[PDB]
Amino acid sequence: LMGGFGLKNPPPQILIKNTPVPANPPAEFSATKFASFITQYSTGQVSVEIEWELQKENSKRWNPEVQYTSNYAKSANVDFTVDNNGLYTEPRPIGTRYLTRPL
Amino acid sequence: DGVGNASGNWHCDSTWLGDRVITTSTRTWALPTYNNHLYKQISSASTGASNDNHYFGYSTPWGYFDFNRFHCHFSPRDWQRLINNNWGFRPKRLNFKLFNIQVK
Repeated sequence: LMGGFGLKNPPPQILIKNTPVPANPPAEFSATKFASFITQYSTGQVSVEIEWELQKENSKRWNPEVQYTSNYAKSANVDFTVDNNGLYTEPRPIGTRYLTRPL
Repeated sequence: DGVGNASGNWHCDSTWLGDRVITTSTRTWALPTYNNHLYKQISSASTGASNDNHYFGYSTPWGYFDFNRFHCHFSPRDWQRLINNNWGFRPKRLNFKLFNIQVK
């Protein structure tokens, strides 16, 4: 209901976790698990590469279509770009229904 | 091969391949008789035009086909389909056909 592709078998969840590295244990053996670990975190890169399958239009419409254009004007800031101090701001929600197939 | 047979069909396609676009266009024409079949000369001495508007020439009874405008080939959708995603275009070859002549 939020839109999208209802998948029976969706892309699987990729779960990630830092392996717990403990701090120094005491010299006598203890039964209680651990109240002290080494504080750590990870970083790294991650690539996602989705191949899509397009449906090219087969229209015999005469007049021009309505297509998503940028606002051609002397603007203060370029839309869908960074700012004076680097904040990527998406200005408006873009749908996908711009072309016209007859019903 | 007439008379009871069309000598050609109406083709008015516009096909978009990868790196080339073939724009067929077919029109119905009508050729009258010009000058009543005479090579009458034309000049400026009859009207008496200005000093920069003097000319001299001839006026045949022949008639020409001039498919030398862009909308003779591109519908406004095909022009929009061209100019929005193309950094350039040039023609490769043309193919001219003239059929179904009726002389009334």
